[PDB]
Amino acid sequence: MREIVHIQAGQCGNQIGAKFWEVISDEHGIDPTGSYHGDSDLQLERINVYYNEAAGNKYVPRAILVDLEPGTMDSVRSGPFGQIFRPDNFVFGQSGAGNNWAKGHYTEGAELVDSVLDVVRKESESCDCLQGFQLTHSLGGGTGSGMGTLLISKIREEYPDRIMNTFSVVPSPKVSDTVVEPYNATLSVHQLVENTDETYCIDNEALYDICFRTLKLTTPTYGDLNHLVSATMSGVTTCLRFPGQLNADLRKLAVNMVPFPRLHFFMPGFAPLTSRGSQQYRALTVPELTQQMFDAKNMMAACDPRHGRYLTVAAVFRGRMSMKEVDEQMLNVQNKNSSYFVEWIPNNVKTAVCDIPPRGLKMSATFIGNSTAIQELFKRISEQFTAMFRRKAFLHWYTGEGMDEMEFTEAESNMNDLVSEYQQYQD
Amino acid sequence: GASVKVAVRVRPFNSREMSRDSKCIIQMSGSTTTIVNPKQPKETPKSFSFDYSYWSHTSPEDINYASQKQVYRDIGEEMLQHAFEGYNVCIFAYGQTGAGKSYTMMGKQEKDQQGIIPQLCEDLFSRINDTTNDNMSYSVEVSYMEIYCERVRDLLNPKNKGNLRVREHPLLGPYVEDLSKLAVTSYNDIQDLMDSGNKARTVAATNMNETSSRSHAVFNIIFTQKRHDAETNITTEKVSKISLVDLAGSEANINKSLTTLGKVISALAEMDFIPYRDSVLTWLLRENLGGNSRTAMVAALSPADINYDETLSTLRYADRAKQIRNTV
Amino acid sequence: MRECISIHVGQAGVQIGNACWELYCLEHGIQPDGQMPSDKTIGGGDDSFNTFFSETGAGKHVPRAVFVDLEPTVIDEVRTGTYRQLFHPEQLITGKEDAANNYARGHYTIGKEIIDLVLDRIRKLADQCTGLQGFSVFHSFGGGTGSGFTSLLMERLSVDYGKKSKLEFSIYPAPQVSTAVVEPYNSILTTHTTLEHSDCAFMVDNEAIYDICRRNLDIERPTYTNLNRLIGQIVSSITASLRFDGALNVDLTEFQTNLVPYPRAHFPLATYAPVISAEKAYHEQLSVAEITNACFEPANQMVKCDPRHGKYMACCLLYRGDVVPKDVNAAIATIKTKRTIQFVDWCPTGFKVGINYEPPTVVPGGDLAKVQRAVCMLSNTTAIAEAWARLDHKFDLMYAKRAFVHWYVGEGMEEGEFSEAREDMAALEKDYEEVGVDSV
Ligand SMILES: CC(=O)O[C@@]12CO[C@@H]1C[C@H](O)[C@@]1(C)C(=O)[C@H](O)C3=C(C)[C@@H](OC(=O)[C@H](O)[C@@H](NC(=O)OC(C)(C)C)c4ccccc4)C[C@@](O)([C@@H](OC(=O)c4ccccc4)[C@H]21)C3(C)C
Ligand SMILES: Nc1nc2c(ncn2[C@@H]2O[C@H](COP(=O)(O)OP(=O)(O)OP(=O)(O)O)[C@@H](O)[C@H]2O)c(=O)[nH]1
Ligand SMILES: Nc1ncnc2c1ncn2[C@@H]1O[C@H](COP(=O)(O)OP(=O)(O)CP(=O)(O)O)[C@@H](O)[C@H]1O
Ligand SMILES: Nc1nc2c(ncn2[C@@H]2O[C@H](COP(=O)(O)OP(=O)(O)O)[C@@H](O)[C@H]2O)c(=O)[nH]1
Ligand SMILES: [Mg+2]
Repeated sequence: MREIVHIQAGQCGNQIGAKFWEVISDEHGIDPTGSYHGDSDLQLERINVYYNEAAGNKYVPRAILVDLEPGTMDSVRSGPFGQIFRPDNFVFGQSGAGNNWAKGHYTEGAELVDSVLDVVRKESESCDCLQGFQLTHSLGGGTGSGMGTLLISKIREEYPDRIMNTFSVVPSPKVSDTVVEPYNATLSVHQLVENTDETYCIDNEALYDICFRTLKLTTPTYGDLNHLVSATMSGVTTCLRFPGQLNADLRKLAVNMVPFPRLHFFMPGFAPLTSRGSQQYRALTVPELTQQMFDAKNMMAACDPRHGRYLTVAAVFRGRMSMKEVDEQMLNVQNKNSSYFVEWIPNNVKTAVCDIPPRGLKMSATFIGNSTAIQELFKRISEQFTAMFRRKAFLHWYTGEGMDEMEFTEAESNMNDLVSEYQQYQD
Repeated sequence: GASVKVAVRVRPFNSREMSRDSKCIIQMSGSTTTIVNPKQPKETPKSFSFDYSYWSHTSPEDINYASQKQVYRDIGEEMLQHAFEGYNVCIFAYGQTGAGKSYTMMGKQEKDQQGIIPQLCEDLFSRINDTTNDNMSYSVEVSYMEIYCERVRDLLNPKNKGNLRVREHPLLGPYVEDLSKLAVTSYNDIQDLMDSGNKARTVAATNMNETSSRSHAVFNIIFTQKRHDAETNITTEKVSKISLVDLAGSEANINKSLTTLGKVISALAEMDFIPYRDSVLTWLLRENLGGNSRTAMVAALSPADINYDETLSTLRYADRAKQIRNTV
Repeated sequence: MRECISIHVGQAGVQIGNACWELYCLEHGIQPDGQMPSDKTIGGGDDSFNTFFSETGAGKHVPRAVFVDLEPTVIDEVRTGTYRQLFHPEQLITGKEDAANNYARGHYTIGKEIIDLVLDRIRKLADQCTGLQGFSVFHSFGGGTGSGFTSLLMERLSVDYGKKSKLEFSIYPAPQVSTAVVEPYNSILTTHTTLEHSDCAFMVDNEAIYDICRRNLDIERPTYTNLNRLIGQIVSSITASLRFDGALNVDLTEFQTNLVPYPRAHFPLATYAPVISAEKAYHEQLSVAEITNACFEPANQMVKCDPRHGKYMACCLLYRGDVVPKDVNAAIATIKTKRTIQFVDWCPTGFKVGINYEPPTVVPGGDLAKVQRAVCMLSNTTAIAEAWARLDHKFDLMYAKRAFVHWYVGEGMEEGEFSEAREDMAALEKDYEEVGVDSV
């Protein structure tokens, strides 16, 4: 009624908040329903009663907001798209923001990580049955990286039933930090094993390929990258939520992409990438839309999935097209991709359709999946970790925050086997 | 070089472990210690071999219990004899908070429960007073300091608040500036200084106001032997420095010395540069860790399933120290 | 919210601020720009009630602020004929203790006596507001008030405020310089920061600046009054930028970890790639990402730290104004594409990049461009590893070798302050070198 919990953390999460959510007074945001049926309104609200429950649907913005260094305060709160809301906003009172997992996660966050409990409580209550826990977050965030794992852990701890949906940001061959090797590795052991159900990837090093291949943009931008993601979330969050002929509730999301317990991670795409001008090619196609949903080039992640096999593929299309058309087309993908399909597993591809195409695309395509490929996204941060942080060690910084050989060694070995165990499928 | 000798010792369950119904995950046989993984019982248990694997998990009524007396008679006695030969010596206790470091080094003052330091001091004065060759005379000086958050405090003079500055003598190495060095002529006197010293260590509300789990205590004895001979009339001198260390729990900054000690041990075990100067502890103990000195480590181990990760880490660091060789 | 606390230390420092505090002249302040309508001297902004120091106003309206002068000299300037800048009264200290060049003097001697009152000022100062996340120190490598006084003022601040990493600036000796004292002497001032505390530090190499002014800008004739802007500006990037609203922001606590690779106080270099002439014609505008390279060019380089030697370490770059995301991710890649950068064995995509706005501030002809794209390279490379050697060849022969201390003893301790400062700052040389000399 499948209502919704909004948790936004760090930089990537708060800012990312800025761009997910504004794609919403597009109106469906997270579980009211209604509104969005005959236009109207806008902003950071409407006409009723506040708090909270007008959530992401009519009179209110429901979110749980978590900033740990008053960057998200000012960046959006004020002049920008929102109000937000008041009372729903965290500002860490200067904590001084931390780079380092151990740091808002063990340190300033605990203190706030407790203040984030009150937000979660009030939202949880809302009079609706909440099925999502939505969290933005940043490999190399400390606030996000190790505050997001704190937030995630209690939420799995107290809300076992409610699979967490977490948006991710990652490491690609380009960098932030230097401590992000290991920072996101510790953000890991907790992202597998920390009640985070499914896990999104949003590599910023892969986001560019998209905003620049598919798209033309001449000079991207960090705000424009926020157009990208909205895509990847609306399909999941709005789509299926919003009306629909085969509809997949978030929980279909956790059985469809996880085929087992360790935190199944996914990659996701939006096709309708389009080119402003090129605007003119394939009238929002399905094959079009299927086509773009597998390519090596249209995935909005830092794995190039082609190396290996996917294990689970969840795709979603909400254009008003044939329920026969989407399902008939997705097969063709599956047969020129064998090796990309997991021999176990039949039905290697799930398809969902919802009933309203994104405001102004006319016809949409969202994609989800796990392949064997990710043995990649990590056999990269781990090579990184062993030779980095854990190496000749880089954690004095973190060594004060409170983590001592632990949270490093455990995060490599647990996150490691991830590599072996993951591979296990299809070697 | 002479290898740094290593012993590990497991104690009986403590109140915490008992309140949680902890099972024992440590086994010993000969010089080998084996640890079982409580979370992944499906793996093969990891074994480690040391100079000594002390089983002190039960109580003195057990024939197999490793007593304070055995721990001292093995390593303590050996180091004291080296001091008499004229060698600098060092013994440090390492391990997780509550594993049994202070009990091993200091112990208690009753019941033959006294640790390495009290026993060595007593043994030292007994040997000196047993001398029958009038051509030999002795001098014993003691110093006792605490290292907390890189800050050094004189425990024999808690009457001064200066945080003594650790310096590097241009020719003679590291030293604690103005640290008191007191002459003692009997075991009773040295024990009295030890007692008041133990009374001056930093405590922590967090540890239920018990001695802070984060402070390091370094007990030093400067043993000078003077040998006369009516002849040319020159008295010869032999000076040995005895360093007895009780470290903070392994699990201007709180954990610098301990983390740096780990790095120094790892680097030395590998090499056979070393970050001695990155912490006050490793700086002051530079010659005991790779230098001109006979050194020994006693690693304290919790027997409980709940402390698996910490105990494994201690065993691994003790395994590396075993590979260090000093140049004497 | 995350204020800095700004401390000066010496001649090098009281002025340098004039470069810092003038460069601010855009409505910012240490950590509170949370905004102001005033302008200019600030006179025109109003008087709302008040008195010395301003309750009426925030640091914004008036500063983050604390000048230490051990001679009125520079301080009389900043106080000088209301030198055009009245930036507040009573954030200056002016000690007529008579100035002392010595690490020993002022630091052990006159400074002891007035490091306190200062401590008091700092403390009060450290209190009005919230989040101070920073301590800035202008330091030399020669000026009595800058060595022992700073080894005094950094030492007490480290001891008192362990959680707040200090940032200090430096103006180090090189091939040319002042005094004889400064080959060792700054040595002494180098011991102290060190383990007393300190965080990341920065320098302007005075022999690098006047060099970059001769290889990158124009005016070989130039006055130090101008070299301060090159170094003045370094700060604006470090604090004004990271301290102002933008994309990817590194706070003062970002600075500590990104530079700091291991714990014997580390040192950094500052590169300001925008440095265009008044007499230039940058290819109408200078390419944004070339700006990155500008950095590495040994040429922007503030110091005579021949990168030639070794592998950088930590590389922290702060870009401001009209920078493009795809400029960074895609230009920063490039560097890690030449042979030369030779990052270290444990550098993991070493490069830390921040974007800040607005633009590159500027004032006057002495200021070069209106460049609209900036690179600040703050790095930790092996080099440093050699300039201290330099000071250590000087020292093994200037102070200790045959000793130049009889002035210095006069003011305080012998046989370490010297011996300890050579051996502890020494191993710096060995330890540093071993930080980046093998795979291990
Ligand atoms: C997203 C998308 O389709 O971005 C692009 C850029 O490359 C993408 C392909 C599209 O074909 C293109 C180019 C359009 O031509 C389309 O007619 C259109 C739609 C569908 C708008 O998008 C919407 O109205 C959607 O409802 C979109 N809304 C959306 O992006 O809303 C924001 C408020 C985030 C903007 C959305 C998508 C999926 C789920 C939910 C919503 C966004 C557009 O501005 C436009 O984006 C751009 O020009 C552009 C330039 C730089 C950065 C971003 C977008 C859009 C317009 C109105 C032009
Ligand atoms: N670049 C630069 N260097 C400066 C500036 N002011 C001082 N210095 C350098 O600082 C060093 C010492 O300057 P002094 O003025 O002697 O220092 P001080 O504060 O007088 O020294 P004391 O009398 O001991 O306190 C010299 O090498 C100068 O070159 C300045 O504004 N810019
Ligand atoms: N071999 C042994 N036999 C019997 N009891 C022992 C023992 N070793 C330790 N104990 C007991 O275990 C408890 C904890 O030991 P102890 O206090 O010496 O540990 P520790 O010094 O490692 C703590 P910290 O790290 O905080 O300094 C004490 O009550 C002590 O008497
Ligand atoms: N997509 C996206 N990535 C961001 C944004 N801000 C920062 N990042 C990226 O995420 C990394 C971590 O930044 P941030 O989220 O501020 O980190 P944290 O808050 O310290 O964990 C950076 O290295 C950037 O690459 C943003 O607004 N959007
Ligand atoms: Mg103890």
